[PDB]
Amino acid sequence: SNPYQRGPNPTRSALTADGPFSVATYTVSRLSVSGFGGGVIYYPTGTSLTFGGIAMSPGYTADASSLAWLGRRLASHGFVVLVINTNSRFDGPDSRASQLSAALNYLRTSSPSAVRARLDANRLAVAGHAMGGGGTLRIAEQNPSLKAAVPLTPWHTDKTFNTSVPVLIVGAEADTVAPVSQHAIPFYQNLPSTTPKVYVELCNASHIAPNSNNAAISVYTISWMKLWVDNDTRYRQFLCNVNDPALCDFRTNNRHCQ
Ligand SMILES: O=C(O)c1ccc(C(=O)OCCCCOC(=O)c2ccc(C(=O)O)cc2)cc1
Ligand SMILES: [Ca+2]
Repeated sequence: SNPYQRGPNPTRSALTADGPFSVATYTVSRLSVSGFGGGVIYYPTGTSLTFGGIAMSPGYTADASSLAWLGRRLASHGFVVLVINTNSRFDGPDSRASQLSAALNYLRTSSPSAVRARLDANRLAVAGHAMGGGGTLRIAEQNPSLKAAVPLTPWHTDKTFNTSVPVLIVGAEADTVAPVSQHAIPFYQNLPSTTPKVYVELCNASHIAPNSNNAAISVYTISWMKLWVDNDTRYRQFLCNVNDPALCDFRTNNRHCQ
């Protein structure tokens, strides 16, 4: 019934490991593109199907390798994922939004034949770590066609974003770089009350929790992307009536459960 539905019915344990699809990679060289610093595309292979696309930005000082595990994880559950490198490692959050915009335009219009064949360019979303998560919030305000935004331990001087793009924010309890009380939580609270939004806080987690295999980040990022990029309501079960002992905070307006 849902033409975008991919993969077997999910279970929580299946969302903590790589998923049903084999993954190929394509390296986007810095010299080959303008507007961002290249990156790595993770995309499903061994299939004739098409999938939604995700542009993902790393944080301050970081490069695409800091989110390689998550690019591969998401792609293996049925997505085309472009993890960008930035023009400069010291670009700020709004600059990272601009480079996510360029990466999405690249995916739509100039990506390789092998990627385009697996991509439904009508269904795009964004995610990002730290300053990259700040960029995710900015681009969500500018591009209302985006299906979802997932800021991970986000950082931004702007605390106020107006978007109707559904947002799930992951905060890290022990984050000293982007403290949840000054970044993640104000981001969540100042989003419109009419926008479907979720905030989860990982117990004991550090600012660098997004940079390596993390079960909770896997579960919530996959499920939010599935729900909104694919209209796949089978993933509501992991986002609704949540009782997760990995979390030390959870806030929502519960607009995503029906
Ligand atoms: O993402 C992370 O993992 C992360 C985030 C923050 C820090 C941090 O210690 O922040 C204070 C020092 C840097 C401030 O950087 C800017 O304010 C800025 C503003 C605009 C631009 C621009 O491109 O115009 C560039 C840079 C460390 C790591
Ligand atoms: Ca603002």
